Amino acid sequence: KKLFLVFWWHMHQPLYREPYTGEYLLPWTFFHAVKDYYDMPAYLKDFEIKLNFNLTPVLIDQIQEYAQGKAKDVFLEAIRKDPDDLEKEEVEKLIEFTKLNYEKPIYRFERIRELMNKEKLNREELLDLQTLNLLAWCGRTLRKDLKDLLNKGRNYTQEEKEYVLNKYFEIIKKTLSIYREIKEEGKGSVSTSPYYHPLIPILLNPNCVYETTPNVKIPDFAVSFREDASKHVELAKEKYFEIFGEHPVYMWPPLASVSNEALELYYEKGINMLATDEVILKNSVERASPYLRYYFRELISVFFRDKTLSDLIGFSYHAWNAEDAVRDFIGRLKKIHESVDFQPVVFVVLDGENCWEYYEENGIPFLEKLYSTLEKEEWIETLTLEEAMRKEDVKTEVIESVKAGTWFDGNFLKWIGNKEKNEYWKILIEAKKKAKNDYILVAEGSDWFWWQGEEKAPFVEVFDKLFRSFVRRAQE
Ligand SMILES: OC[C@H]1O[C@H](O[C@H]2[C@H](O)[C@@H](O)[C@@H](O[C@H]3[C@H](O)[C@@H](O)[C@@H](O[C@H]4[C@H](O)[C@@H](O)[C@@H](O[C@H]5[C@H](O)[C@@H](O)[C@@H](O)O[C@@H]5CO)O[C@@H]4CO)O[C@@H]3CO)O[C@@H]2CO)[C@H](O)[C@@H](O)[C@@H]1O
Ligand SMILES: OC[C@H]1O[C@H](O[C@H]2[C@H](O)[C@@H](O)[C@@H](O[C@H]3[C@H](O)[C@@H](O)[C@@H](O[C@H]4[C@H](O)[C@@H](O)[C@@H](O)O[C@@H]4CO)O[C@@H]3CO)O[C@@H]2CO)[C@H](O)[C@@H](O)[C@@H]1O
Repeated sequence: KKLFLVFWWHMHQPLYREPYTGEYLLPWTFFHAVKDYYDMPAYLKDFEIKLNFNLTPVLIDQIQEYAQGKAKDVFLEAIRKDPDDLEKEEVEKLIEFTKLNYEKPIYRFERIRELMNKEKLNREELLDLQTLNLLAWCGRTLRKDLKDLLNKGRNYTQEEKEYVLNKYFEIIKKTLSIYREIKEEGKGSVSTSPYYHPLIPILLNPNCVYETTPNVKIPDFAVSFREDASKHVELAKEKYFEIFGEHPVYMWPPLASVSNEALELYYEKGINMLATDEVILKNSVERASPYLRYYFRELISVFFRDKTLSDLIGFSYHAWNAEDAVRDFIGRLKKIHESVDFQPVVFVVLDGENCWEYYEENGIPFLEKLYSTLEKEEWIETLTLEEAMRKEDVKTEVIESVKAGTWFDGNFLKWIGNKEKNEYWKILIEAKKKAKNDYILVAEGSDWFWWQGEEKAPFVEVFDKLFRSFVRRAQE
């Protein structure tokens, strides 16, 4: 009797490229590419297990632009310059960026502490601030090559900074290739999502928000978004075909978000399998075991992630000693294995790039130990998505209806239903009536609604500028 374990690491960034200037207004695609997007699948070169990945098409577009030397990244321009040439505004943004990240373990450099305690920075100090901000985001692969620079800790030169930037762009240039390689080698499946990561259930039927939050107030959706929902899926299929030369048969629904109409759309577009969240299972089905392969209306296969295991990796284990977090994780899998009489399928699904910066050494001790341990367990078999879809010796059940929601409490309240978030939907509704191009699709991405109407925070006003610029461009 085996336990089947399926990791599905989801990778996404919203479009940071302002449409009128072409400038990338935040550097997060660059920093996660150098730190996570190459290195997460690259673990498969060193560990003989299966790991799966989701890449959103909008993320792929941006990785391609950086790899081509085309991305004008305003924050990275401030890192690259000699400090004698830094604008006052650029020094302020470098300091604000450092303060935003200062408590994360990847920023654990004594020199950063000294610099943030200084009243004014000279050129030598600013070079250290620029270079240490770069080095903080070093991925696993380059942490071996750049160990001497990482350990130097201070007194960085412009030449060393440029050397680091050159190595980082080499990683970016190899990033889409490593996803293709591990797919071609059978070491993992690669999925995609509807193109700009929207909330498909809302686009298809905004009234589905009342299924979990009947008392919510939403704007007047006086225009149809149903064709846009189809377009996000169709354009993603085309991007997937451009990258991999096949059409996809599985997709990750953004924010695990499903509804009856969304599941029907995925099936109509040729998707045979997806996963979603355990809370939606509990809201929809009586006997909510997350360890079965479900068939929605006997048409599309659906797995529900184990929320507890997914949340331990995402939120708990960054603060544990790596060996003890791995022992806890394996121990919980053993309890699942002993609790059921069939072979359970355990989906662990979460963002693949956002939790590691809170772990010691960017999660490398934890993941190396976790993967090395899984390599050895006879009663655990890690699976690709294709293998999970086809596995015959697993338990199955039919589901006839789901309650629409997301992986945030099984409802939509982080994206709609308060005054500020509703204002974004009102804007989008009005612009859709006059839309002329696919920037209306960019503006449908979930990220804009997520950041809106929350407690003020550094750089989050950039998301508002991007959203509104895409809305404006969509009508021209
Ligand atoms: O205490 C306040 C607040 O602090 C922290 O929030 C701040 C972060 O610490 C800080 O890092 C910064 O967050 C950045 C983030 O680092 C950056 O990478 C970018 O985030 C991207 C994700 O990287 C990307 O994967 C994608 O995330 C999606 C994800 O794909 C999807 O599955 C799902 O989980 O929703 C996510 C959000 O849509 O996109 C986002 C960008 O949309 O940008 C972030 C904002 O600049 O700034 C944070 C706030 O200032 C804590 O993390 C937070 O819990 C605390 O409340
Ligand atoms: O408090 C600041 C914290 O920042 C870090 O939290 C990160 C996680 O590490 C990332 O993994 C990601 O979290 C995602 C998460 O991956 C995804 O599962 C989803 O989380 C759901 C959650 O499963 C569900 O139980 C419920 O609580 O709703 C959540 C929200 O929809 O979405 C998360 C948010 O994008 O990002 C968060 C914040 O970026 C760090 O781990 C924290 O400990 C740190 O203190």
